[PDB]
Amino acid sequence: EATNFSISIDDALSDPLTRTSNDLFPARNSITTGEVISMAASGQDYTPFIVGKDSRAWNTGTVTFYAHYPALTNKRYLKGGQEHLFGTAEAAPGSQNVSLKFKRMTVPVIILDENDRPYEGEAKVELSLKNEGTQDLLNGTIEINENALSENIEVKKVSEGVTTNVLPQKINAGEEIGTITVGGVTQKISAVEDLDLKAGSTLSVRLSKKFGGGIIDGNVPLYR
Amino acid sequence: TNFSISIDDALSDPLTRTSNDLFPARNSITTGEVISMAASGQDYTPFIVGKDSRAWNEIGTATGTVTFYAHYPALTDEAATNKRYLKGGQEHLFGTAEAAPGSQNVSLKFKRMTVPVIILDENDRPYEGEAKVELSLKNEGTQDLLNGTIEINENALSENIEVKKVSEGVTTNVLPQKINAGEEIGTITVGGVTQKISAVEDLDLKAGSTLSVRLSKKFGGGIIDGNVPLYR
Amino acid sequence: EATNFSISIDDALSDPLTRTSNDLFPARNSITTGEVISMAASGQDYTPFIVGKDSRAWNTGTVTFYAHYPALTNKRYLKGGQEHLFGTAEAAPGSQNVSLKFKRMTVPVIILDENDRPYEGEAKVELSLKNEGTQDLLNGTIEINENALSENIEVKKVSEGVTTNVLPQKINAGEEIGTITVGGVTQKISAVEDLDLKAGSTLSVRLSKKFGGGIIDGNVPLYR
Amino acid sequence: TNFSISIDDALSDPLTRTSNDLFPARNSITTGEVISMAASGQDYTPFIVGKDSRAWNEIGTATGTVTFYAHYPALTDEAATNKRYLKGGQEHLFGTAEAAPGSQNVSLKFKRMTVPVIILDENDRPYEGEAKVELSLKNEGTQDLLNGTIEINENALSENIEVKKVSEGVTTNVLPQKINAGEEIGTITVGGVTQKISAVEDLDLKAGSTLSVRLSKKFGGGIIDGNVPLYR
Ligand SMILES: [Cl-]
Ligand SMILES: [Cl-]
Ligand SMILES: [Zn+2]
Ligand SMILES: [Zn+2]
Ligand SMILES: [Zn+2]
Ligand SMILES: [Zn+2]
Ligand SMILES: [Zn+2]
Ligand SMILES: [Zn+2]
Ligand SMILES: [Zn+2]
Ligand SMILES: [Zn+2]
Ligand SMILES: [Zn+2]
Ligand SMILES: [Zn+2]
Ligand SMILES: [Zn+2]
Ligand SMILES: [Zn+2]
Ligand SMILES: [Zn+2]
Ligand SMILES: [Zn+2]
Ligand SMILES: [Zn+2]
Ligand SMILES: [Zn+2]
Ligand SMILES: [Zn+2]
Ligand SMILES: [Zn+2]
Repeated sequence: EATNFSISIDDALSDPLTRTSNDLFPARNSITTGEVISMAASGQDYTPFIVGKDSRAWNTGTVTFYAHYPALTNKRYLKGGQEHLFGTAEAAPGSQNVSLKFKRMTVPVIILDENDRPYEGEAKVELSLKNEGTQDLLNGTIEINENALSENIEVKKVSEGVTTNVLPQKINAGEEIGTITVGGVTQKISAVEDLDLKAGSTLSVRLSKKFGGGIIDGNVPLYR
Repeated sequence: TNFSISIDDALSDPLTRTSNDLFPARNSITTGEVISMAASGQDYTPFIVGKDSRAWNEIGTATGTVTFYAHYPALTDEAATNKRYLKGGQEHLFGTAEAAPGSQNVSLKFKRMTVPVIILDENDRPYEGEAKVELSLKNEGTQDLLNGTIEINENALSENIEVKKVSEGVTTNVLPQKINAGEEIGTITVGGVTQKISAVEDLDLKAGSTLSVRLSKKFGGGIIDGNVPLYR
Repeated sequence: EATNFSISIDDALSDPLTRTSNDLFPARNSITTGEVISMAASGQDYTPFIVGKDSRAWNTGTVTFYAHYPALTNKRYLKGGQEHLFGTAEAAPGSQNVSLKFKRMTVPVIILDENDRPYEGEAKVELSLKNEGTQDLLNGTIEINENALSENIEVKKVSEGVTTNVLPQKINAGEEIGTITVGGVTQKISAVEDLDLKAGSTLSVRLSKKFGGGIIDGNVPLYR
Repeated sequence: TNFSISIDDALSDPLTRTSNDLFPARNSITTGEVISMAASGQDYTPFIVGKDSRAWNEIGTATGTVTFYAHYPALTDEAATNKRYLKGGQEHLFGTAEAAPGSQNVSLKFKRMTVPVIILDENDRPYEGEAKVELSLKNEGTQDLLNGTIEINENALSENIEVKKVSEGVTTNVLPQKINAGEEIGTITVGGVTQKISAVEDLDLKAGSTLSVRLSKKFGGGIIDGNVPLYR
C-alpha cells in the first residue's frame, strides 16, 4: 500500500486479427519521459501530469483514471495534423504504479513505395478531407463536422519526424481524395474500398504505376 | 414419346451475381446451336437446340428420374465417348437436368465454367473507345467432362489475351484461376502508350465468375487503403 | 413526334458485379398497370399518374422526369415497412413512350433457410432498427433520424405477399439487431459484417444452427 | 571466425497482422532449443540456440553473401540430408538469413508455416472456461524442406482436432488449407451439449495466418448479411 503512485504508458488491447495504429505506433513512443498528459480520476477535472517524473497522492475499491495526450489547453473543437490519444486505467488505491492503456483517437497516415517500404523521395502527397471536428472529453471520441469543407492536408514522410493524423470520417470506395505532385505534375490517388475510419484505424498511401489505367475486379459466386 | 429441350441458367444464392445474369445461357445457346447431351452413364450425342427432339429410350439404365448432362459448345467425337484439355477465349457451359421419363420438356440448367471479361469506363458503362486492353493470364487447363469443371495448368506460363468490347459481340472468356492482389496482369494501350491495370484484391475465379476491367485516371499515382480494427 | 406520351416502368442500371434490390425485385413487379405514381418534369409539382392507363401532354431538347412510388400524400418524414422507389428519365419531347428508371430507396429484407431457399415456417423473425427518417423529394434519398430509437419490426415471408423494407442506416458487425421466436423461445440473429445500407441494398436473414456456438474467422497475410 | 544466431521474425506489410505478432518466434525458439540449419546447397545440421556458435567455413561454395535456412522444430536425420510429410498440432517454423562471412551475429527471420488457433470469448479476450472446442480439418500434408511451405493432402479426410486454450501454454497449429464460407468445421461441447461453430467467410489459410474461434450467443438463430451495391 503506497502513498503516491507513478504512471506507465501502455496500449489498449488490439484486434487479434487486425493491426491497430497502436500496433504500428506504440503509445510509449509518443508519450515518453517529460511529456505532459491531462489526467483525472472519474469525476474530477483534468490536471497536467509529467510522465516519468510526477507522482500523485492516492487521496473506493477500484479507481478509474482518464487521460488525454497531448494535454488539454463536456466537448471541445479539434483539427487534424497532430495525433490525439485517450487512455483509461482501473487501479486499486495503494498501488505503486498505474498503467494507462491508451487508444489513438485520430487516424495516422503512412506513405509506402511499391514494395511497402516507407517512402523517401521528393514527391508531395496530399489528402482532401474534413479537418475540423469535436472531441468528447470523457471518452476521447472525435466526430467530424459534417458541415465542414474538405481541406488539403500534406502527408509527412518518416524522415520529417512527425506523423500526419487525420480526424475519423468515412472515405467512400473510388473517392478521389488524394493527389501526388512531382515536378509540377499531379496525379490522383483514390480509395479502393470504403473506410469508415475510427479510433485505432490507420490509413496507407501506396504509390505505384500498378493501377495507371484502372483496376481489375471480379466476383466469385457459388452455384447450388 | 419424345422430349424437347429448353435452355435455362443454373442458380446461385438469391443475393449473388453470376455471369448468367449479364450473359444468359439462352443468349449463347440459341435455335440452331448444337450441344453434346447424355443421360447418366451414356455417351454424349449431338442435339440441335430449338429443332431436335430426343426419344425417351435414350436414358441408359435409369428409372423414375433421369439425369441429363450437356456441353456447349459441342464436344469432339473422341471426348463424347473422363477429362479433356482446354484453352481460353471461347466460353464453355455445362448443363444438367433431372426429368421423369414421359415429360414433354426437359430444362437444362447451364453453368458458365469459363470466366467472361467485361471492359467498363469509370461509371460502370461498357467501354466503347479505341484503346487496346490485354490480360496476362494462364490460358491452358483441363475440363472434367462429367461435371464441366475447369482447372488451370499450374505449370502453364501466363499469356497475353486481348479483351473484346461489348460491341464486338463476342465475350473474351478466361479459364478459372487465382489472381493475386497487386498482380500486374493488365495493360491498356492507346496511341502507342501503355498503362498498367492490376488487381486490387485476391480473386480466386471459378465457374459463374465475372471479371471487370474498370478504366479510369482515379489511381494514377497509387491507392489509398487502410485498416479499421474493431475493439470488441 | 407524338402529342401525348405513355410511361413504362424500368430499373436503374445495376452494379455489374453485385446484385441490387432491383435485380431481386424488378420495379415492373411493384409498379404494375393501375398503380399510381407521383410524377413531374423538372421544376414542376408532382401530380398523380395511373401507370398503363394515363397519358400526358408534351406541353427544350431533352426533358428530365422524376417519380415517386407509392404516390405522395423540399423533404418529408418517412417510416419503414412499405417500399419507396424513385425514378428518373431523360426524354425528347414528341417521344411516344417515356421509360422511368426506378431505384428502390428503402432496403428489402428477405428470410432464407439453411439452403438459401425462401423460409416458410412458423418462426417469428424481427429486427431492431431505426424506423423513422427523412426523404429528399427531389432525389429520393432517405436519411435516418439519428435521434430516433430502435424499434422492433417483424419481417414478412414470401407467402405474406408484402416485402418488409427498412430505412437506409449503418448496421455494425456483431450488432445484435435480430431475434427469432419459435414456441416462446427467442434466439439472437446478428450482423456478421458492417452494412452501410443505401438505396439498392438488400438485407438477408439466414436461419440455421451453423453458428450456434459462435464463429470461425482468420487473416491471410503475405510474408515479404 | 565463428558466428552466433539470433531469432527474429519475418516481415509482412506494415499494416498486416501475422501470427508472429501474437506468437513471436523468440518465444518458441528460446535458449536451449535445437534448430536444423544449413547454408545454401548444404545439409541441415543441428544448432543449439543461445549456446552454439557456427564456424564461418560451413557456408558451402558461397562468397560475398551467404544464405542460411532453418527449420524449427529440428528435422529427422533423413530429412536433414526435397520434401517431407507433416501433420497438424505442433507449430513448424522456417527461417532464412543473408549474412556476410565474418559477421559476429546472424539474424534468422522465421516465418510460421503452420496456422495457430486461438479461442476467444465475445470480447476478443482469451476464453478460460471448461467447454471443449474442436475443429474438423485436414491434418496431413507435405512440407518443402527448401522453402518451408506446407501444402495439404487434398485426398485427406477431415479429422477432429481439439483446440488448446491460451492458459494450456501450447498453441494448436493447423496445416494451411482452404476453409469455405458456412463450412461447419467447429464444435463446442459443454455439459454433454454440442453446438456448431462455422466459418462466416472463405479462408484460404497460408503461412503467417491465424485462426480465431470466437464464442458467443450472437448468432444462435442465424446471421444477418446483405448487399450494398454501388452506383458508379
Ligand atoms: Cl442465381
Ligand atoms: Cl510484419
Ligand atoms: Zn502492452
Ligand atoms: Zn490537435
Ligand atoms: Zn505489398
Ligand atoms: Zn509495378
Ligand atoms: Zn471487390
Ligand atoms: Zn474453348
Ligand atoms: Zn498457350
Ligand atoms: Zn474520376
Ligand atoms: Zn484491402
Ligand atoms: Zn431494364
Ligand atoms: Zn412508407
Ligand atoms: Zn448458401
Ligand atoms: Zn447446418
Ligand atoms: Zn474477416
Ligand atoms: Zn509436426
Ligand atoms: Zn490423419
Ligand atoms: Zn452478445
Ligand atoms: Zn458476405
